[PDB]
Amino acid sequence: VNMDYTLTMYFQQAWRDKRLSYNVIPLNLTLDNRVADQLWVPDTYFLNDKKSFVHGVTVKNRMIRLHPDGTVLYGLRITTTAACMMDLRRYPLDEQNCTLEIESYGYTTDDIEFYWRGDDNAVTGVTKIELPQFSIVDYKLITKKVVFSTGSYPRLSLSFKLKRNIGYFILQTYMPSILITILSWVSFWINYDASAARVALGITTVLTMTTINTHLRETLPKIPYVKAIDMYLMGCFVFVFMALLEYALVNYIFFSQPARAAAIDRWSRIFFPVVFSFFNIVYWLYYV
Amino acid sequence: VNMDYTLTMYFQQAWRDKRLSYNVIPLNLTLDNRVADQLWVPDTYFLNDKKSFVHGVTVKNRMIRLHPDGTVLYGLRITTTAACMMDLRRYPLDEQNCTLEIES
Amino acid sequence: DNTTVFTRILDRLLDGYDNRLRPGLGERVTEVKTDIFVTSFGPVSDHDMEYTIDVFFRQSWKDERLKFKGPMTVLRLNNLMASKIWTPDTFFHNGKKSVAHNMTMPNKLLRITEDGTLLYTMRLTVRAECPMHLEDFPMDAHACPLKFGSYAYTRAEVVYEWTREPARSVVVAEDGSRLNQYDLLGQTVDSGIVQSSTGEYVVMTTHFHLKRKIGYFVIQTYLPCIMTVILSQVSFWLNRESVPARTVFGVTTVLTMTTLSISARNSLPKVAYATAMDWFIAVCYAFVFS
Amino acid sequence: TIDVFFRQSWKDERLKFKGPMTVLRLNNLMASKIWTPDTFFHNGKKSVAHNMTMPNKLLRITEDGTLLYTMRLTVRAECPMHLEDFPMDAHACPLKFGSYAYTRAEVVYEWTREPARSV
Amino acid sequence: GDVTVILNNLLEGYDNKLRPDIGVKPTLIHTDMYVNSIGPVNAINMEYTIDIFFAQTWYDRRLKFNSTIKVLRLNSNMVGKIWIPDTFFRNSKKADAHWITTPNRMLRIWNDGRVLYTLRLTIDAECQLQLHNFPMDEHSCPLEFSSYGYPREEIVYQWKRSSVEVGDTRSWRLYQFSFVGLRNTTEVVKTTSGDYVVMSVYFDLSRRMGYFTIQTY
Amino acid sequence: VQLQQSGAELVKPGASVKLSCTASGFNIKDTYMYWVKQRPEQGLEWIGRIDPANGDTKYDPKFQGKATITTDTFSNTAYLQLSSLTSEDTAVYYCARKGLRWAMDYWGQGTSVTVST
Amino acid sequence: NIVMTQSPKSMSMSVGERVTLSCKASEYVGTYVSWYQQKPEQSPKLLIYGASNRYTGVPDRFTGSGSATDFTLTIGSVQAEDLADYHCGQSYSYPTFGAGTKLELK
Ligand SMILES: *[C@@H]1O[C@H](CO)[C@@H](O[C@@H]2O[C@H](CO)[C@@H](O[C@@H]3O[C@H](CO[C@H]4O[C@H](CO[C@H]5O[C@H](CO)[C@@H](O)[C@H](O)[C@@H]5O[C@H]5O[C@H](CO)[C@@H](O)[C@H](O)[C@@H]5O)[C@@H](O)[C@H](O[C@H]5O[C@H](CO)[C@@H](O)[C@H](O)[C@@H]5O)[C@@H]4O)[C@@H](O)[C@H](O[C@H]4O[C@H](CO)[C@@H](O)[C@H](O)[C@@H]4O[C@H]4O[C@H](CO)[C@@H](O)[C@H](O)[C@@H]4O[C@H]4O[C@H](CO)[C@@H](O)[C@H](O)[C@@H]4O)[C@@H]3O)[C@H](O)[C@H]2NC(C)=O)[C@H](O)[C@H]1NC(C)=O
Ligand SMILES: *[C@@H]1O[C@H](CO)[C@@H](O[C@@H]2O[C@H](CO)[C@@H](O[C@@H]3O[C@H](CO)[C@@H](O)[C@H](O)[C@@H]3O)[C@H](O)[C@H]2NC(C)=O)[C@H](O)[C@H]1NC(C)=O
Ligand SMILES: *[C@@H]1O[C@H](CO)[C@@H](O[C@@H]2O[C@H](CO)[C@@H](O[C@@H]3O[C@H](CO)[C@@H](O)[C@H](O)[C@@H]3O)[C@H](O)[C@H]2NC(C)=O)[C@H](O)[C@H]1NC(C)=O
Ligand SMILES: *[C@@H]1O[C@H](CO)[C@@H](O[C@@H]2O[C@H](CO)[C@@H](O)[C@H](O)[C@H]2NC(C)=O)[C@H](O)[C@H]1NC(C)=O
Ligand SMILES: *[C@@H]1O[C@H](CO)[C@@H](O)[C@H](O)[C@H]1NC(C)=O
Ligand SMILES: *[C@@H]1O[C@H](CO)[C@@H](O)[C@H](O)[C@H]1NC(C)=O
Ligand SMILES: CC(C)c1cccc(C(C)C)c1O
Repeated sequence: VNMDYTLTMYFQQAWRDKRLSYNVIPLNLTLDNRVADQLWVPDTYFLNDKKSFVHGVTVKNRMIRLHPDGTVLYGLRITTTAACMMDLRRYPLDEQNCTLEIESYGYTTDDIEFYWRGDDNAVTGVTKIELPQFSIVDYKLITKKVVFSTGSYPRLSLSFKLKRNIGYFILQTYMPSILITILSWVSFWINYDASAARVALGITTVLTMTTINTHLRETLPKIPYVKAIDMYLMGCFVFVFMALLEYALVNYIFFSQPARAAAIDRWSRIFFPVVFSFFNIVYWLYYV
Repeated sequence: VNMDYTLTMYFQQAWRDKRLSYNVIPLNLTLDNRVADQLWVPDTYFLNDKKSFVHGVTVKNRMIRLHPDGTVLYGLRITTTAACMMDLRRYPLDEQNCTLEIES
Repeated sequence: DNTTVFTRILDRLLDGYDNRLRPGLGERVTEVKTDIFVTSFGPVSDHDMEYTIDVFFRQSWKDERLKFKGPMTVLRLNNLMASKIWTPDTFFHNGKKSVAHNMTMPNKLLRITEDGTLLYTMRLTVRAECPMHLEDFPMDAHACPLKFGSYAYTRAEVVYEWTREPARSVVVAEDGSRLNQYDLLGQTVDSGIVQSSTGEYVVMTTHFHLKRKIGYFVIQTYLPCIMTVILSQVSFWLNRESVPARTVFGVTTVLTMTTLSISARNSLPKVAYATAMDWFIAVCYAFVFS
Repeated sequence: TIDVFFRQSWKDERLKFKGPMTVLRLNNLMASKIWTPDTFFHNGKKSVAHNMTMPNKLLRITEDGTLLYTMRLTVRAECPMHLEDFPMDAHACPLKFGSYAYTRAEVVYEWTREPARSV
Repeated sequence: GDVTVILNNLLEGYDNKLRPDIGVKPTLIHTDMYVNSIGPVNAINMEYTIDIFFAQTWYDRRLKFNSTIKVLRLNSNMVGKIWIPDTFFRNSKKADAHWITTPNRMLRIWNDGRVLYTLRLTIDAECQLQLHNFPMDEHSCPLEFSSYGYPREEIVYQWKRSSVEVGDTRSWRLYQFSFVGLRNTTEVVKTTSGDYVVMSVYFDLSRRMGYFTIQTY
Repeated sequence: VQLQQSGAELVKPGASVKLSCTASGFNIKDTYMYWVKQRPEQGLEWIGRIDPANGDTKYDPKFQGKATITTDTFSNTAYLQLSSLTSEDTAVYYCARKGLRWAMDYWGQGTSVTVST
Repeated sequence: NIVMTQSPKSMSMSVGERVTLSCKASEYVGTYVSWYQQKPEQSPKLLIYGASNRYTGVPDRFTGSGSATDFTLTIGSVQAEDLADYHCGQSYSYPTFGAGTKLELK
């Protein structure tokens, strides 16, 4: 709906400041985090960030650590909602690619350089992440430069590949639709002289398919293209509408030629499930 | 759904501070609210409150008033969401009891 | 030792400096050149009649009190320097609730050229009003404005101008489309004067031209209504003795039309006039009832 | 969600005093001038340190240099739930805390009473 | 230049904790409002949104200065250095000032000590609606303000002739309602801490019977 | 405040000419400098513009490759050099600066070059 | 490129009457249109900058009016020293000018 994702991380930046060098004390110095206010820190920002904060309980969750040669380690605990524009044409059988863009706001490549410390092991905890609807397939670290009217700036990119889990959607939208289509087929076994019963079956199934999407459409935003799930629902509607049209056809030739009526009834009995099986095979082969 | 209620109130506390006593001027001195940051005020809180704030438009909605005998009057305009767990067995024909606890 | 040299340059700059006064206060109108780089053009909320936009808002002006001569020609300073000097008090006239980003640090840059020129850019998320006339919904198009200018300074003190050619001054990144049911056709700019009880003020305007995309409402509304009408018409090919069957047909299609109208009236805000979609649903209901 | 009085106590021999009182009961304002631990919750999401009408904190210094530091907090914390037995399921929701910057060689935590009686 | 020495002289020995004429006579404050927009009317929470420019004028003879300059025109930078009246809105559920890109505030000081202070505000104000006759229901929604800590003996507010000004009214966010008109009033309310001058603006809003027609009738 | 252009020119075809424009009363870095041309008894036609603070230049697609604009920020001058001028390049060449609302408020005096024998 | 069409090509106004000169643009030019006056043997002088702004020191009889694509220069009292061509130019994009409008006197 919001085309974004929230992530919590420990974000550590290390650099060297010869001004902060000391040769009397031989041990590393973990300082009270407030001293960060009195030190220079790089003006790192996230371009696709919409809302962020450093955690403040019980104090501001930040670490400042000096070493004798002057290297500063500076850590923040950041929760950020970053924007991730998703392509939902294959939803819910889709894979997304969500990025975090780490940039320097004021300092160009003449003032500051960015690199991943470890350069592949710089990001930990990706395999220990349990998303209820997604599975992380891959993550990538990128080091590049961007150019704006004000100069060229260093940038790091952290991207995740997200494959959606379809079990919830099997239980939410697909199985009700399959069951309603089979319920629609049930009418082919009622005798064609019974008009109220077959009309009730057909009308109920057609209208239930036409209205079942309201339950599911709320989660999605207002996109102008057909998703995979909409494709499945429209196929089920076509099948149910064709079952009702078969009933109308049999009822139109019933008082004049009941032989062809029973022939069409048996043909429908055998062939509606066959072509629905073919439709499902084609659908799940095109998308899975 | 949340088992709480929102309450907006003028909350005033009055005490006596001998250090802030005067006789030169016979007036009650209403001062700019900033001076509250330089006086001792009691550490009053509400135990059953979930989210609160003092209003701040156009300035912070609070009052400090001095009295020649030393009486400090200290008011705050506070909106607080306070928890109220409800027994809903007789709902919708029910009576609820909702409290605000004021502690030091 | 550049540390002490540059610290002395900065302390010389800020010594005797009064940030309460604009540059050229007694003898010159402060010229502020501005440009906007939109990094993303966020979603449009027709319910709130507002839109989001993410911008590098760039301003530039001359301040002779900050002339320096040293081993470099431009100081790329921290954001904390900006609070010590005078900056323009630009605000968005039609802006509702905008955010200046502070993560990890204030998203601001200040640059001072040796001749006293100042470049001051900030990263903002501007939420702005866009009054939409939804009479042709969902085939409507809008021009969402963004108006900014000074709050305290009339035109005799501070004027605003586009830093480049007006047609090249508001630039939208090619990747920055967070729109879902709209297309950004383009932008236009303009400059003018408003009048209030406190004087005459320069106002700078941008219009972003949006065209609503119809796919969601075809998939969700128009196709169900058309198929309900077709189902209503199927009833004419049934035997005249099937009175319960055709009664079911008629009443279920009429109720389905009512359901679809009720559910389609929620995609819109609660406007007080009828839209193209409303007229289409009304005509479909007329067909089913007929 | 959980609402807690979170109490910490440590020894700072720099703060020993001798006077007519054995304990100084100071407001939240004094705790800002001294060193306090940087305790955070590991599975916390977005917590609140209540400050109405004043910061709901309390500092107390005993003459031997022992500090008691109490705060009122509202913590939202992650509880990963396995819902296979829903709605007949049971969970153990965790609340993990510790120091943000000081490693085991610098700051250790302990329960003030017997562990079974400390929460 | 010379404005710097004027500003330095005005703020020397200046106590912003004391209102002008603190033990002599009440401070008289003239108020103006410009309504940029009367926002949505939420009928389930009994409130309406409104955006305004709020202007206050008074006299502070500590700020009097003799110069060739007739009026000093300043931004927010000095608002916190002089005495400012503690005006607040009595029926606001929540309200906020504007801070993008800087505090949307303006100060002006004339040589006779006259001070004009303006700021942009967005207010959610409670409006108790009597929803009998809905959807043909008309209401008067109030906006009430007064000083928080200075009673009538210390601060008095007064509307100018040209006090409350609305704009085009077509770009507003009133979908279900139409703006009829407005009036102003001034009263004295007695509270637990004294008697206070209370200013009110009443906005008349009549519900539009075009949405509920299509939706229900 | 003042713009002063070079004297009239008499340039045989095929050669390359260079006209100058000296500014007095302002620094050219604080504005854009435009070069316009005007054929006798016709309208104005914009040749190019330069931003002296950065050296960035723009030209009409008509005069790209024919003309080249540069600046001297010390002498406070702008230069328009017409390298490959044909015989049809006989006009008065004006030097202007960007003004209040992107208007050309101050103009030069006009260097009328001649291309003949 | 934005073409500025100025009209008419020639006007002959007797001393004292009102005159209106028109300029149109093919594309949008918001208010960045300028009106210049050119007497013979002289360089253009900025009369109107933007739409409807009298440039400092020009006679108060000249007025400008404009739109997104339609602009007019009006001389309310055509005096004798207006023996000058008049030019219209847009500055919304890279500047382009009109063809000119020679004002005569019968
Ligand atoms: C419980 O805890 C809560 C959390 O801590 C606490 O809330 C906090 O309260 C404090 C104090 O009440 C708030 O601090 C004040 O904030 C005022 C502005 O508030 C709005 O803006 C802040 C964000 O502020 C940034 O933006 C403004 C304007 O752009 C800047 O002026 C700020 O400095 C600050 O800029 C930094 O951050 C930016 C990113 O945001 C960066 O880009 C930038 O570069 C800077 O780094 C919002 O957070 C506020 O939202 C909250 O409050 C509203 C209230 O309605 C709520 O509705 C909302 O939900 C939020 O809760 C709000 O929107 C400041 O104006 C104010 O500072 C002035 O006053 C103090 C006191 O005198 C001075 O010390 C200070 O120096 C300032 O005075 C100078 O500036 C004014 C102009 O504003 C001048 O007129 C004045 O003369 C003076 O100038 C002099 O000094 C200048 C130096 O500053 C100098 O430059 C001049 O030249 C001159 O010499 C104060 O900081 C804090 O924001 C609250 N935070 C939150 C999260 O609520 C709550 O109160 C506690 N409760 C209790 C009961 O205790
Ligand atoms: C945006 O981020 C910046 C930097 O992360 C924040 O600036 C910091 O603000 C705090 C609190 O206002 C400053 O601490 C203060 O220090 C003074 C002494 O200088 C002390 O008197 C106060 O009690 C308080 O502790 C801190 O120095 C300052 N740091 C820097 C580098 O400017 C800013 O507050 C953030 N804005 C928001 C709205 O969060
Ligand atoms: C998710 O999306 C991002 C964004 O497209 C993907 O990152 C892209 O990764 C490729 C290969 O890793 C990069 O291409 C490489 O560029 C370097 C530049 O030096 C070149 O040397 C290589 O030969 C290769 O072409 C590409 O630049 C990068 N995209 C951006 C915008 O930087 C990412 O692979 C996607 N998937 C995952 C799992 O992250
Ligand atoms: C706003 O309030 C002012 C002051 O109360 C009103 O001003 C009066 O205007 C009428 C004109 O209708 C004059 O006859 C009175 O003499 C004015 N009173 C004063 C004290 O000057 C004004 O009418 C109000 N505006 C409204 C109600 O819309
Ligand atoms: C400081 O830290 C570094 C890296 O963590 C380590 O190699 C070094 O031994 C430490 N110094 C001391 C004195 O422990
Ligand atoms: C001062 O305040 C007290 C509060 O009870 C009141 O009784 C008294 O009259 C006030 N004095 C003056 C001079 O208003
Ligand atoms: C809502 C959408 C996915 C949908 C589902 C089923 C049938 C239809 C039409 C073709 C009646 C339809 O538009």
